[PDB]
Amino acid sequence: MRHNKSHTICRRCGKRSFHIQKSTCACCGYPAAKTRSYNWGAKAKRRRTTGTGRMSYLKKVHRSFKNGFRSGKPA
Amino acid sequence: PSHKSFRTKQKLAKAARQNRPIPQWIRLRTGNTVHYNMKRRHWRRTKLN
Amino acid sequence: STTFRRPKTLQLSRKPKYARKSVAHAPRLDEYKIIVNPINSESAMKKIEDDNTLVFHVHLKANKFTIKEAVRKLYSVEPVKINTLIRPNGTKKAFVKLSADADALDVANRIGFL
Amino acid sequence: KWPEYIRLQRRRKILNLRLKVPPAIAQFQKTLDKNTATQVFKLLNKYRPETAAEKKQRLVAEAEAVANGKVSKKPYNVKYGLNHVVALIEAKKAKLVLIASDVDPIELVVFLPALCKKMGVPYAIVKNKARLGTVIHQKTAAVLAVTEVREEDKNELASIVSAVDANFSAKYDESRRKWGGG
Amino acid sequence: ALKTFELRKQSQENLAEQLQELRQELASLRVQKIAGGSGSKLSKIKTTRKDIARILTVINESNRLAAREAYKNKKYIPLDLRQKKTRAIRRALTPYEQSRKTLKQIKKERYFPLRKYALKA
Amino acid sequence: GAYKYLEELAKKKQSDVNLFLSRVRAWEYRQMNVIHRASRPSRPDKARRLGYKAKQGYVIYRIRVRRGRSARCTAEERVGRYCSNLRVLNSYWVNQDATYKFFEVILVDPSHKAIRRDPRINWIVNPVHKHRESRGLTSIGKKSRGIGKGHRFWLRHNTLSLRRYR
Amino acid sequence: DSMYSDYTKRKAESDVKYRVKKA
RNA sequence: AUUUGACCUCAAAUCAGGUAGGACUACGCGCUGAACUCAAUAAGCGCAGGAAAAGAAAAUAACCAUGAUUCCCUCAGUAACGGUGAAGCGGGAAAAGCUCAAAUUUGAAAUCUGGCAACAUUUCUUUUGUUGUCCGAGUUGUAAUUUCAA
RNA sequence: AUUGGAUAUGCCAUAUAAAGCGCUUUCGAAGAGUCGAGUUGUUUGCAGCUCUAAAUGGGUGGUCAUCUAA
RNA sequence: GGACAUGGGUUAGUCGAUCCUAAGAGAUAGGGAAGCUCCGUAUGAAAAUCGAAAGGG
RNA sequence: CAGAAGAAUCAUCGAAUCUUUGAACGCACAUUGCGCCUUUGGGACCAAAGGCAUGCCUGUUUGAGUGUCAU
Ligand SMILES: [Zn+2]
Repeated sequence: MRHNKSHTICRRCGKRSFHIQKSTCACCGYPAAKTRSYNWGAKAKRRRTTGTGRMSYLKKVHRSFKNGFRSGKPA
Repeated sequence: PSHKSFRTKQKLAKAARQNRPIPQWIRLRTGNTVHYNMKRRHWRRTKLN
Repeated sequence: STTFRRPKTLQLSRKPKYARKSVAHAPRLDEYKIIVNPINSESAMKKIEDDNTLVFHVHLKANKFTIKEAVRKLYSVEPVKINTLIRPNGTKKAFVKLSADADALDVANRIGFL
Repeated sequence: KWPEYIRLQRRRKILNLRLKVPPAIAQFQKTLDKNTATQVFKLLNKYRPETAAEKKQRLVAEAEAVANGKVSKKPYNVKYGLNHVVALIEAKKAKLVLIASDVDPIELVVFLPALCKKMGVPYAIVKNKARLGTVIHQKTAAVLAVTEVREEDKNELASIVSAVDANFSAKYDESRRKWGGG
Repeated sequence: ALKTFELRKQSQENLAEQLQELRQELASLRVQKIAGGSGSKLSKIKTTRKDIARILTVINESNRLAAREAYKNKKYIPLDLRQKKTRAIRRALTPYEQSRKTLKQIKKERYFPLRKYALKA
Repeated sequence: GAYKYLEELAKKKQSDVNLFLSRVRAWEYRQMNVIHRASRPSRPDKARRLGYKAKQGYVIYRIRVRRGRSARCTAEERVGRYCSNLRVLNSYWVNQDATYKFFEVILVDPSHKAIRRDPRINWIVNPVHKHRESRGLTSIGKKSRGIGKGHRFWLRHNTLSLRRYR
Repeated sequence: DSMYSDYTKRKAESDVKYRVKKA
């Protein structure tokens, strides 16, 4: 008798938390523009905060900053 | 079922690759604690959800 | 005397002072990426000499027109039918049935995977 | 049904002609007569300020004259700008005052008729700010003031001042204390 | 592998043809891997992949320098050719307009600037 | 200068002329939108003394807010949110009726070169002035939060400072 | 005048919905 | 008749050029705000920066007077209120002052964005400007002088 | 390889100008639904609402002293 | 052995989805709210979309 | 391990690439669903490249107005 789904995979956050009838993710709040976050969920914030991913651009910016954001080609 | 979507199939595809045995040569490397699989799932056991 | 609709103003096209991208991007779906590898499993090998057909592992973005153009530009062999499926591991496998003029064995020999 | 912008465009007009207008505003929709207005603008056409091109030509001409071998005549033009005109009224240097009848914020011109009368300056309300704008090579001129002309134009300047007196001060002279509108 | 500098002293079409034959060779190398090849071929797969990457790199560089030459000394250039430090630095005030001063302040700094003085002990 | 006359007339808000103009203008803004552009300010004297110059970069928006928090502060916040590329310079009351108070908000375009090259307004381009109307750094914002100089106008108590040597 | 009279006539039925209190 | 040209208002454009969103949030500024003085706390909402905010008195004082703001010791657990709880002065850390509106350049809008063409300059072919020309903004006021210490 | 500021040195600038100082035989413009009052709400301060200012005036402290808000 | 290890296996113009819409959800123009946002979707505008692998095809 | 042999799973890092998404931006997305504009290529069709979100600001163009006017 348990062969129906309440939530599905979320497009934005890739978890099975996107409700079907309400059409809003319980985890990240998609389709809301702002990502769902609550200060009482300190652990919930640190599971999805920055640094849990690749941070590909931020590492690029940090190495760039350490040299004063120079451009061009050396001698 | 036999009516799955593409996204469901693709998620199934990598979930089938994840639960495969580890090659022996990577175990034989030095400083490599990897000697078994701790992400081994079985279909009758825990569901993918 | 009714339906005061908008007057028709001319629609000036875009006249940019600069292109939004400095250089154009080369075609991202070329025949080399379309045809990845051929399958040489025994079932495919049977199809080779029992149906004048070659089994290719194609890119997952490829559509029947594209493999048709890709094999034609990479082998100059004229296909008659293409059938595509997606394997359970998430890879597209294409059965290209050639015309009776070409021989699947000769094509397989010249590719080098018989 | 007409768009809301043109509905409000017509509705503002009807209400302005419908409501009880205090005399300080009621004095504005009574303006100068036709022929006097044409003679006003005929006189001001002579004394319109020099254009930017004419100014630049004069500036380069005097600059090269000074540079090569070497002071000009007294300029004669109409005086524009609200503050500059108000200053001229304060100093009594202005001889004739023209106020556009359709200034958008009416408080910008509501105090002028009282001020010119206090200084005894001949003032008149003329039609449309656009005409004053073309006179001074502008889009909009809220007020114009004539303070000095050439000697040969003094005779007819006195005549038009008498004419505007007759058609604006001898005539009317009651709308400034009459509850207009309604 | 091909040296990047001698790749630079060639023309566009030659790099295009070298690219095309490299892709033929890579396709041949991969089918050898599928059908069973020697360790030399399996190792040659990586080096030929890197050499196509070199040719793509030099082609893209030559195109971008060409575009920079085309847009040299122009008010507006493509957003790819424009600088990218940060969004904040791009939106910030330039040093010229941070140094802009009213004529009042110019006179003040002309006539009463920070003087150079000292005290005798 | 006529702005002295404009200012002195604005003092007397119960005058017959001001009452007639206010009713007609307030009626006009009613069938206008809640927030609408005003190409030229309705009180040029007030706008100039509040910091508005008739140059490319300054924007005047008229907003109506119902009565019954500070209406001037609410007007600034709503206009600032509605024009997100503009810094709210200041605002001033223009009109009122039984239920609607009308305000005109002066905004500045930080991206415009006529603003970025003017040393007398360049301070607003700095990123520290983003959404001043929301942080409470405007004139009505400062007055509402009670910022002032004098005995009339918390963290120093809820902490117990423990020095090294004690 | 005719437009406003028509406006009132339609508002009498179509745009009634005044009832300005929604909790 | 009606055609022609202005100004005002309002539109439309895949028009030219720009800008806002979202994320982090320890510190910063606001709105809002409980319950078991709790607490202007926690939660909720908005918005920034490297600091934020505050800041050059519509300030203290009743002295031989002090002199922008911020922080620290002290005042002091005092005044005050009915357990809450300052501030002036004094000693230090740091110091820096200023800008507009309100008056006519009226013998001259002297002001400014943008388009076009050159000249340049660069953390940089990626940056920032200069001049000339055109259009526009602008007299419903942009420049210079003035901010009460004057 | 960059620069940050000064020193020496070269070249342009255009001052027919601008500014500081002592006197007046002079005038001295100064921010409004804002201050303020009554009432209700929040922890004097702030806000809602009725009403609504002045120009040696207005605010603050016990005629005087000190400041000059919006 | 359905467990473990190594491989192979799902081929569509005609079968379905995709198309349409029902109950319903909801963008937009406007109106509120200190605000995240609620009403509004045929509505006083210078003109939708989603929703059925058992419905229609 | 095999393998060839300016090497390297080296460091630095100013030149580039950066797939599908996501504030996410042609419309949608429990769908590898549905489009439109420009150009090019292929032997009507297909393919490829470049584009099409919203609000706001400055300017440009076209308008709309029995709104005010001048002939
Ligand atoms: Zn999610």
